[PDB]
Amino acid sequence: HWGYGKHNGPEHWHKDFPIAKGERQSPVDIDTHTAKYDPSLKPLSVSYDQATSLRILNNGHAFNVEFDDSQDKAVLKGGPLDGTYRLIQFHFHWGSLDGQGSEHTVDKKKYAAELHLVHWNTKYGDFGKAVQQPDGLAVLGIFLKVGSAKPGLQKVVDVLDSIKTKGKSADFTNFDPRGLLPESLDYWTYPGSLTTPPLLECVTWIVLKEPISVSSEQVLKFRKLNFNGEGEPEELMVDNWRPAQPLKNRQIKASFK
Ligand SMILES: Nc1ncnc2c1ncn2CC(=O)NCCc1ccc(S(N)(=O)=O)cc1
Ligand SMILES: [Zn+2]
Repeated sequence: HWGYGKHNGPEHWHKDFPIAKGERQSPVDIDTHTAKYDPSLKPLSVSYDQATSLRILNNGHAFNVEFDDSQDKAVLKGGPLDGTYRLIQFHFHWGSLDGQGSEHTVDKKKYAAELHLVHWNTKYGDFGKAVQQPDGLAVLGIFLKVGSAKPGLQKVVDVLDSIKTKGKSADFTNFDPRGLLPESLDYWTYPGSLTTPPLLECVTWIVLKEPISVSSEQVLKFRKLNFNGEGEPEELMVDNWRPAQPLKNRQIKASFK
């Protein structure tokens, strides 16, 4: 099965998922001088006040905080998007060292980790239909740098002990994802894909310019998670990121100058 090791990592994925070499793969490097300011872009509308978190799961590749997406409770609208996109889950990708871990890069700079808030287009009825559509998903990406602690992240950090290994889950209600956002909603946007198998080309990427800061202690606790299941040889869950892919026939647009 696919993973992030020497023998099953990103350089191998194309053999089972040929779209890995496709025309709109993610992540990409964001070249800040060649992204174009687009004044037609509308401001992002992040409406998370009625968010209903349910559960946190270690799925063997990252951990997901899952939300009730059976009504319009936590939605993303505006920006490049047409329609309403519902929040279904968020997760992170991170490194073994503070100098790496993000999937997107900015002028080839790597951040310590990257947060993905995953949303799907309600006109397609459910998430499984949406991933089959070129405008099915909107993923809001937020860079993490190491510095001061992020208070809104600590509730996540404190439950990781209970989901150390693949397949473990825990109740995770009443979490407010607004605590994970930076001050500014300035962003870059481009059409891309899921960054793990099945690598489907269904995502409008919205990557915020402003990183959030997290503490050394917070990211260290990410790195104590396990890729393996309970009773299997311990392999630390680190460096679960795909590197930058060719931009091909795409232009990255900026909401700001
Ligand atoms: N009908 C279908 N066919 C095939 N698979 C289906 C499916 N229904 C569900 N699934 C699983 C799937 O696709 N899950 C995608 C999970 C995911 C990966 C990466 C990101 S990320 N890193 O891009 O944010 C965000 C989300
Ligand atoms: Zn992701």
